[PDB]
Amino acid sequence: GTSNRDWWPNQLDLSILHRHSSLSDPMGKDFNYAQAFEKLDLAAVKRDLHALMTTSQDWWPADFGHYGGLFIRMAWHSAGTYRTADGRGGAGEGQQRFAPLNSWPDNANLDKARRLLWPIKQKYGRAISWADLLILTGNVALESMGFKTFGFAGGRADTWEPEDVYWGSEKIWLELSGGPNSRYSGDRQLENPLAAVEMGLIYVNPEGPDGNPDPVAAARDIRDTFARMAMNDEETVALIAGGHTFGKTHGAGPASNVGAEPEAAGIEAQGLGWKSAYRTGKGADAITSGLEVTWTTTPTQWSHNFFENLFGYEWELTKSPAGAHQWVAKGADAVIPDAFDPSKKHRPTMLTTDLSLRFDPAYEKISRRFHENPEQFADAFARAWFKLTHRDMGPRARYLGPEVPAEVLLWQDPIPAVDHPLIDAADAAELKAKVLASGLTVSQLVSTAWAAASTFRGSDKRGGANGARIRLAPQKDWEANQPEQLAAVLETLEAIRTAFNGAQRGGKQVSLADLIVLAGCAGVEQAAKNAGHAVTVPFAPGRADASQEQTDVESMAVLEPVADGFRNYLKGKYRVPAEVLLVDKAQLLTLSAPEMTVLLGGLRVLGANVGQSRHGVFTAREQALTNDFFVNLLDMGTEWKPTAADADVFEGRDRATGELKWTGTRVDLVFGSHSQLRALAEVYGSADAQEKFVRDFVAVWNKVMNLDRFDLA
Amino acid sequence: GTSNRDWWPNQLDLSILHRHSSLSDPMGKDFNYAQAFEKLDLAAVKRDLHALMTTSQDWWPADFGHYGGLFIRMAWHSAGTYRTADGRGGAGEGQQRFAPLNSWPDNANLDKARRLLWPIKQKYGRAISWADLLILTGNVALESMGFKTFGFAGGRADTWEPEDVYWGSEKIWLELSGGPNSRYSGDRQLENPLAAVEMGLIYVNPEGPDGNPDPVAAARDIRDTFARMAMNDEETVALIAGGHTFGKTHGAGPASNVGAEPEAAGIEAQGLGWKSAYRTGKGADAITSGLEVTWTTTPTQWSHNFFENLFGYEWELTKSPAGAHQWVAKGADAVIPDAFDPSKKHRPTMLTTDLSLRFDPAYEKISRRFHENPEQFADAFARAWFKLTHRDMGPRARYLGPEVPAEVLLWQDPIPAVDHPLIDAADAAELKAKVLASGLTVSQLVSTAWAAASTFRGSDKRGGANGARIRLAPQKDWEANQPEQLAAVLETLEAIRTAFNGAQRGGKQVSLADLIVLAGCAGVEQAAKNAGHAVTVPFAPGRADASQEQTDVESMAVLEPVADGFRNYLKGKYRVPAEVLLVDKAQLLTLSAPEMTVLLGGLRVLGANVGQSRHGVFTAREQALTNDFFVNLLDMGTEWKPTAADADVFEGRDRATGELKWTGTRVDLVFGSHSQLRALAEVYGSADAQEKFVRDFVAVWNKVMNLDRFDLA
Ligand code: HEM
Ligand code: HEM
Ligand SMILES: [Cl-]
Ligand SMILES: [Cl-]
Ligand code: NA
Ligand code: NA
Repeated sequence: GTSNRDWWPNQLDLSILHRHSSLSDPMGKDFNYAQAFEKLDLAAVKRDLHALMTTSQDWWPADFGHYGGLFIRMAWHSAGTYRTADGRGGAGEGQQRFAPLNSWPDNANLDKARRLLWPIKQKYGRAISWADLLILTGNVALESMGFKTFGFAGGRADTWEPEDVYWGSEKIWLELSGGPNSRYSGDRQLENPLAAVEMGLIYVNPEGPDGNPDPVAAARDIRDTFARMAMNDEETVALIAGGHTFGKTHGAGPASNVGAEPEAAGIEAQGLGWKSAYRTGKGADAITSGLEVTWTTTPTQWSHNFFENLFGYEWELTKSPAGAHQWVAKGADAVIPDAFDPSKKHRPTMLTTDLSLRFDPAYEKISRRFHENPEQFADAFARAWFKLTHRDMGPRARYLGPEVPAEVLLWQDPIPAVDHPLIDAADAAELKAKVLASGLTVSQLVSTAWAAASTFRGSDKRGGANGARIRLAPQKDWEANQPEQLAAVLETLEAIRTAFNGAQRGGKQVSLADLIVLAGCAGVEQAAKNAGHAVTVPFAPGRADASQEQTDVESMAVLEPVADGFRNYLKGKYRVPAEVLLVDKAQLLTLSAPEMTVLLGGLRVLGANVGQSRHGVFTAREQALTNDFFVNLLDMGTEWKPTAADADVFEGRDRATGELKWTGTRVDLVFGSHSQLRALAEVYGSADAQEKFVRDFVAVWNKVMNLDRFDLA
Repeated sequence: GTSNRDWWPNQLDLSILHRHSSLSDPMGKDFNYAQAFEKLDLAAVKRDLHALMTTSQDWWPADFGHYGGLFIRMAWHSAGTYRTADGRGGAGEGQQRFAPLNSWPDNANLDKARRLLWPIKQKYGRAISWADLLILTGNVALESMGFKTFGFAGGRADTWEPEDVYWGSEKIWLELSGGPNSRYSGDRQLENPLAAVEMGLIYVNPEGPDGNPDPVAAARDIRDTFARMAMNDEETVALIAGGHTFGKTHGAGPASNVGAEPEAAGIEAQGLGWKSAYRTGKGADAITSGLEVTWTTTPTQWSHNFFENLFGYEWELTKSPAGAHQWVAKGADAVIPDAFDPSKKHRPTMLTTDLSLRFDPAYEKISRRFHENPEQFADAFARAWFKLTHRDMGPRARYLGPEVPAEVLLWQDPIPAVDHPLIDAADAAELKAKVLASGLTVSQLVSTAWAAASTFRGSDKRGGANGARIRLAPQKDWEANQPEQLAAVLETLEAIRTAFNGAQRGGKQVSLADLIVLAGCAGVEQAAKNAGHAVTVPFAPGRADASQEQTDVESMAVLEPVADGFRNYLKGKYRVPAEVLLVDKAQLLTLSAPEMTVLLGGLRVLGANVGQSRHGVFTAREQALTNDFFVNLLDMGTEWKPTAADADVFEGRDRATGELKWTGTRVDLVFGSHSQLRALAEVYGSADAQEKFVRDFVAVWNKVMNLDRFDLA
């Protein structure tokens, strides 16, 4: 079937905005996973998981009699797709069980691990999501083997279709760098938003960079990819050495014996893949990565033997049975157990990337400290494991169940508890009135609240207006946020806040986070009044103010909007057209195409644009809430041409006279060009639409204001 | 950006089942277009449309001062994509305004026509859909030019994204036959379900078949394509000669002057395309098809001049200014007006396909009759125009407004009015009890009601259980319907109906159509009781019984299921895998993926399979309504292998013993293979799911039973 994507491969793709519809969801409209989980007997699940670790199935027999290593690998890969640059990937949606992740080469034989979990999934049904179960299983594996974890939170609801993620442009699995779709340029600079060195890997190549087995150069790739997954040097060392305390790799024979990945396998495979023709195809004969390394003398028990071996031996380069580069301690005795034959023992082996921990100078210092102080190693690993597996779960308010750690961690962007009565409706009306009486304009109000609320991204549920981090470094100095205008608004709102709070009885006070939002609501209400319409914008108090000391400035950098079509803002020049970056931002904001369309056209006429640019301001009543953007954008009396100065700026002129009416960017004019977006613009630009426009604008404005309010979930 | 389709181009595509979600729809959940239209002042709209016809806009100046030709073409293109094989295409969704139809080469410059209608669309907003407006505008054009139409019905709700239709496999627009993706094979046999001779055409090539200007061989293509669009010879001659009474073609210069189609055009084109560098690029200089023909002496007025010219001259082959083959009248005077210069006149011209109407023997007889009896021509053209533009609208119950023709037409598959009191709840309970007492089995009951209801297709809203057409030719004889078993069920139900009806007072009676569905409900109820569950299946009376004379047997043939996965039925061998045909049927039934999943797994255990096949009957309690299909399908204790005899049949054996447990087809096993369908199967196969399965099964069963119930809409 030839499709639209075939005829018009560069048209904008809206389908990413209508994924996750109620149509694809098997659960009822009212199903609430947190309610279900909260009644799960979690202790019972963990007991069944503990029994499972040592109950070998003949179709994928357990190494050493214990599946714990396999399950730790499964849970680390579930979490290990995460990229800080956009928040996408991670364990939070259980996406390892969908394409393409289920079939990535680095996820080979994790289809077996997931299948081992079906009996338990089936037993507990909807009360434990696959997403939660993958992580819980890795915790239970660690615990069964003697390792004390830092805790566990439930609350990852299942999803029902693949997410749309840019994983790279390569068309070949595992393509080495330098090809026609290379993700590298310059001096080994990996393109944003990617966080892996090759298509279909989690982070790095275990043999070394593009297969070159140099521990020192491998360490460069480790550091860069782990940083792109939000982990620093100490977390990276602790995670790699911790994970490789357990289990083993699989490379018993040549990789050519391994068949089709799950998405390519025959229907009789029933969702499994990588069927191998090497001997029995499993167990002693397993082939997964092609490497054949067992790190420690007790692969089913927590120990400090990884570092004992790494530092205690001198290493030499060798080849696995599948021909991959790996390292062996030739002076060692045969002290490592065989996974299936109690009469065999093996010498210590390591991957190139394990030796990175010793031969990179900065990693060596850390590894040495963990070697000498294994209690420090255990604590670091427990903390990093928790971070790894929860990094995309959002605010602590989403965390469910009896094992949530009480310690509040800086990475969580924590929000202080609220310990005082909240403003009520009358108080909100009084504050709206004071804000409007202060002289702050509709534009200032709308822009400030937008700036605060629109850092949210649903990919990892970071950002949003809770915390009032807009007043802190680095958000207060972001170019998009108009730092000097922003400072003047915040000073005025802070004086209003101080006056109101000082006049109260009995502990009632308003947060600046809440007042910034409410003030935005007042601006929207005044804009509707300017247009002749009385509306009330809904407002939910309860946000709290975070301190600068509770705010990791470097972690906050990835939230900076460098492209924000809702404010007609582009920080620099990008390869990707601005309209594509608008849809990407809409997706992060969890907006449908209709919601994107209404929100943009209202923001334009409210004066939300950065720098007060006239681009897309297609109204002669700026700061009134009307459908003017749509009516003027769709007026065929106006003809549009790119300017000589800038091909991405357009002049709209009267078709009969030539007089200049408007200017616009690609983001403005896409609404008049794309056949689906123009059909939406039409609805809002019709003569019957004034009420609908205002209603829908208020609804989406309020949705954006509440994106991080999991305390009301 | 590499996607799943790139890695796994053959994996089954479910996205077609989640199109048209509430996410992509700008209107509220509760918007009811029928109610909006019913309040529209249709007469006011028609007045504005009449004024438009001669209000020429300088960006696309009106030929002869009158847009009527352009608009008739527009409306006939809107309706002209329709295929009887699947009911897809047609005017009923307003898909002309979306990709790919907006950019088909045969729809060149209809972007201009649609833009001329924006001011009227805008004025009346949601109360007139684009879909309705395109057809209305064609009617008004006819009326403005002196032709009285047969009528008009509103009610075509707008859609908000492209439909997924198979339009062919060619990768080149207008590719001639015999290429790598040829839609032809054999003795010019066009592949089902296609109804056009080339990719991007409505029906045929106006120069002739593959560009060869032979009117006789063009006639063969016209007859075949028009038959695939539900039109016979008389309707075809009436439509072509009727349409070509008006207007003109556009080919003033070489086609290389025309640039990008709308989906490929720059953003500044604002939704238009085909911009031409030939002289002014419009009006007297327009280029659309490349042909330059004006048919009649009065192109803006209804006349009998088409047939006067066709028969009154001999025709000579010639070339347009763009190089296309066309015909000119030998020896004629310059009697045809120029569209823009009152001092110029031109000789009569014709397309190859117009000369088909004279040189094909069967068409010549009809054309001669219309030539001698122009009142017969006018009435046939009115009737065919109405059919053309309403053929995909469904039952008469959907038709809205004050211009709906009262005459009931055979093509509408008409249902007689109900003129008597309906059965009530007590009576329904009495009939269900009589059905269960008769000895009919759960399997017979469920199979019969499935067979009757599952002929519905949402593409053209034909089919369904209303009418009791299952008892008439040809449905009673369809292989899928198990004609001999069907006849024994219908005999028993007809005896029950006669006895019930005979015992009533006061005119109350039950139709056989209702009893077939009620009886299916009884079977589902009994199945639930067999499983130990108390269930009540909803039932809405009011279907009536159609007669054989109200049932066009040839038109009914395209509704025959040759593949019905829900009955594990495949009539023969097809190129397309059975699972792909299952998703196609689910799409015609308007089902989501979850609904398709639950319905199939219930049907399997209820005994709905054709021929009582054991394929997919994964239960030891056949005719009990349980989730057994899912629990047994997902049992990893069972291993699946294709049989030696047939690669599309599989054996499921106990993995440890080798004993045979089950057999299944691809339709059955795709639910344990495809990663999205497997995730749905898992929900229904969990230990907490028996009640959800029953409740979701009853809901989808009832949905299918009511698909054609537009009298309750
Ligand atoms: C530089 C980072 C990493 C590299 C290149 C890497 C590479 C690999 C490879 C190639 C295997 C063998 C796959 C097989 O053949 O079965 C694997 C196994 C494993 N990895 Fe990693 N790893 C990395 C980091 C991690 C981390 C962060 C963890 C967990 C905290 C993890 C835990 C494990 C475990 C437990 C296994 C054993 C699997 C089994 O027993 O079946 N690794 N690693
Ligand atoms: C064999 C079937 C048909 C063929 C091959 C065909 C071919 C064409 C072509 C090539 C044009 C010229 C496009 C352009 O250059 O502007 C056209 C114009 C037109 N056709 Fe057809 N036609 C067919 C049937 C129909 C039917 C069924 C109708 C309506 C009932 C129709 C009504 C018109 C009208 C009104 C125009 C004039 C457009 C204008 O004035 O701008 N034709 N036809
Ligand atoms: Cl994701
Ligand atoms: Cl369609
Ligand atoms: Na994420
Ligand atoms: Na259709």
